Amino acid sequence: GAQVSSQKVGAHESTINYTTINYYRDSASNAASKQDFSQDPSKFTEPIKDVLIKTAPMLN
Amino acid sequence: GAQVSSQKVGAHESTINYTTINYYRDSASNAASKQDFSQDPSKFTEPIKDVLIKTAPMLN
Amino acid sequence: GAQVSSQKVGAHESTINYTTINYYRDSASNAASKQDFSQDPSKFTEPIKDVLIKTAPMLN
Amino acid sequence: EACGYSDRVLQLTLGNSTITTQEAANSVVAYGRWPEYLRDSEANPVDQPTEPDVAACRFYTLDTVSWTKESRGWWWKLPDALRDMGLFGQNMYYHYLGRSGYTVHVQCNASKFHQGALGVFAVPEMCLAGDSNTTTMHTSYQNANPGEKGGTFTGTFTPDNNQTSPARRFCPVDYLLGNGTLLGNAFVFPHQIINLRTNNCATLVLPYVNSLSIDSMVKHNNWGIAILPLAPLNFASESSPEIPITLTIAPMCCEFNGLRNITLPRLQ
Amino acid sequence: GLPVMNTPGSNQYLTADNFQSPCALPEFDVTPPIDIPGEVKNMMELAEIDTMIPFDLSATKKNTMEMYRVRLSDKPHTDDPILCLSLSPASDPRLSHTMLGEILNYYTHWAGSLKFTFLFCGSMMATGKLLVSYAPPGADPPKKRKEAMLGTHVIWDIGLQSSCTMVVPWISNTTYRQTIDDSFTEGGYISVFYQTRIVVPLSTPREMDILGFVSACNDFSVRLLRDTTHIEQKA
Amino acid sequence: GLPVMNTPGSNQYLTADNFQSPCALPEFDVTPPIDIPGEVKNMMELAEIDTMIPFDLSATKKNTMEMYRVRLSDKPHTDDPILCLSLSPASDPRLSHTMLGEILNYYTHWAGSLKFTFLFCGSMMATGKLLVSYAPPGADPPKKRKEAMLGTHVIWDIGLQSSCTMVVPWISNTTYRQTIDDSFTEGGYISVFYQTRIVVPLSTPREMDILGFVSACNDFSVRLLRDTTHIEQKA
Amino acid sequence: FCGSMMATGKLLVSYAPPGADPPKKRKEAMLGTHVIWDIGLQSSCTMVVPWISNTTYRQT
Amino acid sequence: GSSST
Amino acid sequence: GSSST
Amino acid sequence: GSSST
Amino acid sequence: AATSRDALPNTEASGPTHSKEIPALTAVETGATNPLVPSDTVQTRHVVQHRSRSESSIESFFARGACVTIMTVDNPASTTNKDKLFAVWKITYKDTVQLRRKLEFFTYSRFDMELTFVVTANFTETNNGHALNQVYQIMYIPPGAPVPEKWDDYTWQTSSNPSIFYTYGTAPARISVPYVGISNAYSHFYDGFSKVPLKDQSAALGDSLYGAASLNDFGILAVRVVNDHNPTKVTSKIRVYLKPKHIRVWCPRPPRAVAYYGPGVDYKDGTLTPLSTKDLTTY
Amino acid sequence: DKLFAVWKITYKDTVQLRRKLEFFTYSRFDMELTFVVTANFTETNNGHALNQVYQIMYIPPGAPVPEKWDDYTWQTSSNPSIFYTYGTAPARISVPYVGISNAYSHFYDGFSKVPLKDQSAALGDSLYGAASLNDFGILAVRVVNDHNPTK
Amino acid sequence: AATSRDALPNTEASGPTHSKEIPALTAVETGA
Ligand SMILES: CCCCCCCCCCCCC/C=C\[C@H](O)[C@H](N)CO
Ligand SMILES: CCCCCCCCCCCCC/C=C\[C@H](O)[C@H](N)CO
Ligand SMILES: *C(=O)CCCCCCCCCCCCC
Ligand SMILES: *C(=O)CCCCCCCCCCCCC
Ligand SMILES: *C(=O)CCCCCCCCCCCCC
Repeated sequence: GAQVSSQKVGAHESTINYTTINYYRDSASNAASKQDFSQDPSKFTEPIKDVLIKTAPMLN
Repeated sequence: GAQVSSQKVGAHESTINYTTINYYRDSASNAASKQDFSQDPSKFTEPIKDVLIKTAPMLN
Repeated sequence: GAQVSSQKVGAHESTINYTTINYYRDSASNAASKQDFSQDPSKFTEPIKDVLIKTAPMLN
Repeated sequence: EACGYSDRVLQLTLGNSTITTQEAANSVVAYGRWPEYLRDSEANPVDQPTEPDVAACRFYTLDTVSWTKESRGWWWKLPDALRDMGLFGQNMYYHYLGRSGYTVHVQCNASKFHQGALGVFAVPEMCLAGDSNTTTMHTSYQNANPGEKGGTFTGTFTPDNNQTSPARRFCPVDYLLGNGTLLGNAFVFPHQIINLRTNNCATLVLPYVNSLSIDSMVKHNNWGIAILPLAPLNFASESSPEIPITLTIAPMCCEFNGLRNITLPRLQ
Repeated sequence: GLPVMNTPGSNQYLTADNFQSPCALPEFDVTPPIDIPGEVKNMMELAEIDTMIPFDLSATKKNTMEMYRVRLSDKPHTDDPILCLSLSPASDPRLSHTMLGEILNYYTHWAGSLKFTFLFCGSMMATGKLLVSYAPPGADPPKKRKEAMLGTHVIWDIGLQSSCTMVVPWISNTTYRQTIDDSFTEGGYISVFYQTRIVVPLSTPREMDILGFVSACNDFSVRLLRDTTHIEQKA
Repeated sequence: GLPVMNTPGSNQYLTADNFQSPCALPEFDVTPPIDIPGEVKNMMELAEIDTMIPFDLSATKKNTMEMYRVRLSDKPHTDDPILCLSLSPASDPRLSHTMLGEILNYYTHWAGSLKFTFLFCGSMMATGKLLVSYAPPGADPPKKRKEAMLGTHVIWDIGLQSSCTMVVPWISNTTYRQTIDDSFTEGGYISVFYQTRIVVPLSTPREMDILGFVSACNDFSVRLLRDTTHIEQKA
Repeated sequence: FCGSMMATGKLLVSYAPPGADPPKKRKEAMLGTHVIWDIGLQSSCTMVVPWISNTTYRQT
Repeated sequence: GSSST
Repeated sequence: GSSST
Repeated sequence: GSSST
Repeated sequence: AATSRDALPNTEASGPTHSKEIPALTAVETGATNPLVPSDTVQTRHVVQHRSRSESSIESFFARGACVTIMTVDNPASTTNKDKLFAVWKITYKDTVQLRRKLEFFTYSRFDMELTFVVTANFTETNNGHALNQVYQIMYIPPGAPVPEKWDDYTWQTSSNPSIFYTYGTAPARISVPYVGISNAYSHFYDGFSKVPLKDQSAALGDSLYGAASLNDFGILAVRVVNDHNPTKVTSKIRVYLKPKHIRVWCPRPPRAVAYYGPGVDYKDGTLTPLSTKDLTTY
Repeated sequence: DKLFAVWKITYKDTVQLRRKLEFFTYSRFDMELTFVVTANFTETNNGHALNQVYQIMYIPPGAPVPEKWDDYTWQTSSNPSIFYTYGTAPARISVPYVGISNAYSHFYDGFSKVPLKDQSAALGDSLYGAASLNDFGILAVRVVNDHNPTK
Repeated sequence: AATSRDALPNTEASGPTHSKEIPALTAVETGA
């Protein structure tokens, strides 16, 4: 049941990896993976009904 | 995710090895491998533009 | 990197084995294997130039 | 070469300028790295850089100094020594950021009857020690930065005791390389020696060196040039010999970022 | 038992650690998520949203609605600044409390390009050209159009497209700047000038406001998490 | 829990240990390296660079520029030494502060071949032959050319190639020598003599300096890391 | 150079294209087209005045 | 056994 | 699984 | 992996 | 492909010579060191060389925890006139001298930092009272975050700053930190200023220290005893050990030869004579 | 003064391991050192002491030996040190074969100096059977805790 | 698929411009 993931190696001395095994039945007990996703800001930065083309007039 | 490397065996009693597993996501947490490289001293000992041939006159 | 060796089983209750993993880069850190060799005593008990045949006269 | 070519006879051409020499001791490329422009993979400011090319990457001759039996040594900082040199200086003061490499050509001829040896050292981050024992790190910008005239080394540390109006200048002791380390070890820095019987010049090609890809040329000097008499000047049986030392330095592969109005520094 | 040897760090509590621990409520029936609108995945998304700058923090205008209003008028052309601002997004008092400024105050380091958008709120009949400027650091901060012109700038013509944006491009010596006032990592100067002048016909207000907004570009990032000074709990 | 048994060494802090430990700044955005010139991979690279020897540590010349200058003159031939030096690279006062000497003072043991290069700094018109010597230990240290000749040596002819190198070959009983004065691991004797004499024409300086340099050969190594005595912090 | 073999020297030979103050000091001459001449076995040195003109031909 | 990311 | 150097 | 003696 | 623990080159057997090849003759003016080996100037035998440079690799040279500071804290009686001492330290390797000198063989460096904390305590008054086991809080306060004014004020909440709660008498505390510089390498030397003095500005206004870059380079460690005031006063010391792991270094320098005098390269009068008397022709 | 201890490393201060090693002339081995630490009160006082941390510093031949329990050498930037906490498992480290010879000599029939005729007797003198004066260096041990009212 | 530790977008080299494309001109009333 071992999970093997890679580290993003910052300062250097191949891919360096690390190992994780969950010891508990409840996912609440698990550490955080930090393997997170990003998304586009659009729902906040461009919430407009008609798609904005930045080279065009915002108002036409 | 286990890394298996050999030891340079100094005093003796095959290849003797040792095992390493990284426990953390951040490479900063890792121990030092000590698996290091050497380089030629030339950038400091022979920084000259024209390659030195030691049997030849340094000045010609 | 696990080393699996057999035990010489003295008092009994197949081959019973035990496991060893080295945790350090330096062989100096390793425990002793106790997997040692024997040799013939001859360099001390028969250091003579001409091979001794025990049924024969030592001096002829 | 069988067609006459020699280690001692060189010609260097950059922009509209040429240096010749007939008594060189080869030439040095610091850490084996030739100057280069900043690569896209290492780039940092995003604006289009200015790269003046022949307008600034050319040989500039600084004021000639004089070597005598009492000379303890001289020092200059780069880019500071070039801050007033033609379009290099202009491009420097108009931009926030700038990086540059250099060809440093130190000139000093004499005669087959003179003797003496100048150690010419190029030091990355050549931090020099101050004149005070009441305050550390107190050398003023104005005194740290002499421009083309440079500064000099002294054989004696002498502390500034005027606490009311402190001198705020360096007090660089020669056998301590002006920074608290022994001069005999300065040879780990890129160097050449002008030993009068052997050669009349030193040539050091310096890459841009820094912990950053580009930086403030006006706030920070990347390289220091230190010239010290390893063996003193001597001639025939004259008590007061003199020979001149001339520095000619060329910026190489220099580029600038962050264009605005010109910087007008307080230099006195 | 398995032979083990306790290492340094043993038994400490590092508040930034990331370990497993036993669950106090085993087999708990968790309520499923629902698809709530507005999920955020990264704090920099919030930094990319325009929020309004409190430009005029004068003693009488600060901490009132007036601090957001930069007053313009139809006076004859001058080369004197409408406003002057330091590019210190986490520490200059005009930027530090914007949403960008606030998020930056939970981090030690920032990097990337920024953008300032100005909104003209005068009447349709009012016309004008303004010069918006960014001078990277190292010289005299621009106090006259003459100097500001020489740096990064946008000449804004007022008209139907009400707003104009100047991008402050990432131009720095260091790879990251500090989120405090620091001379080594200083960012330079934002300023706004009259290019021509505001002109109005008769029967029209001769004075009006512009509003300004700041936000981060897609190349903007922060690092080294830290506590802010923007909140406290004395006693 | 997994049955475990705490072994000796448990909970100690060995300053030379090599263990993992938790990161105080998780997910920190590290700044990438750039290709800075002058990277060093091993301290022995520095030991292979020539640095200048403070040969003349007389009471008036020590701690001044003069200590690096060995004075020669055109006097009639003598068999008496120009200089005498012990091969104790970390402890003899003339060698211990060179870059080689300094690095050796962070280690307990050294081994390998070394080399001494001398630079003639007189005028072009000055000629001369010198004898540079290395006597391995065990006999009377050479005080006359007669003895020095019998050991490892180079007869240096002065001319266009300004400098000359004598290699001190690794000749030792032990596999490594101590970085302190020790009779069991003593290295022997370096010395320089006039082979003929310095000759100059008229109108020429009759006295001049030679400079000396030491560096390690490619077969040189050090071991057992230790604190130096070359720096301290009283109070 | 017609001095003796024993004489050494470095000279600066300069060409300043027109339009500014004619060089009366090394400081100005350095900034234009120039050759720094080292005196030695090759007795002579050449500076090329490159064609640098506004007009396609100059008047005699 | 082992997962790999 | 296992890397081997 | 595993050695066996 | 050559590694730090590889054996150095073998000595090759070499015999007598009489030629135009002149290895011994050189010219140091060029800036180069003559690459000679014993077989160039003497007769050699063949030797199979086993020695290696493993312990002098940059990593191995630095692979040790060095003490960089000693922080003092206490926990007094509640009745004291003097405040409960909590400690504040600006992070640096320049308060002590040994690691500083080793790092300064080089101009620039990159490394991950391992910090280990050794904590000791004692009684001060010739009392007979006891104290229950202490817990210490070591808070990292990065440049910008609020510095504690009192042992118990709001900042010790640490919602975002990293803190270590250390229990007395347990194994010494330890954390790692990545390469955190704002430059691509740490500068051991900065020949420059953090401000340009402008002519149009006053001298005071354009002034800054020589060789100093960011005023608060790496922030602060603040340490406190978390336990409330106790009748018998206990004083504690936290010794901080720094080890540079995963290290790279650039541009070699001559080592510090005269005593350190402040965070810069400055030197004090009276300390400038490292070398001792020794006669030119004396072994 | 506060007592810190200085010991020149050797197996010859006690007799039992010495006799066993001396069944042989030469040896090679890796060395395991284990440290057992005990403490007590001395004065018939009633005062207490908080738990002690000890520093065991290895000082190889050449490195500066401590003159005071608290001087600069205890910084240990390069010397190996063990910080041991009282009442925890006894400390332990390993060391490789560190000899400067290809084996440890349990017996050395010789001197470290040759007496020369041209030199004085004093100058050529040295102890019988002794090789490197400081064979393996020193262990220096101290209590890291500051002074306490009860000793 | 874009992760939190992915590098942000590269700056692309861009030259001079003279067109009807007006990126700088906008209208914040829209809410964008
Ligand atoms: C809970 C404890 C957290 C401890 C966090 C420490 C973070 C700060 C790391 C400081 C890095 C110091 C690096 C050394 C100095 C630099 O080399 C030079 N002064 C040049 O920049
Ligand atoms: C932090 C603790 C580090 C301890 C380091 C100890 C290093 C020194 C090892 C000493 C080896 C002693 C070997 C025994 C003696 C020799 O056999 C004989 N006297 C012959 O050489
Ligand atoms: C998947 O996990 C199969 C491989 C098992 C690897 C060794 C597990 C190490 C010990 C985990 C103990 C159980 C935790 C409750
Ligand atoms: C690769 O690691 C697969 C093999 C797993 C071997 C057993 C792992 C031992 C326990 C590691 C625990 C996880 C560390 C957080
Ligand atoms: C070879 O070792 C591959 C199999 C790994 C078995 C599990 C290893 C158990 C934990 C060892 C940790 C690393 C020691 C530093």
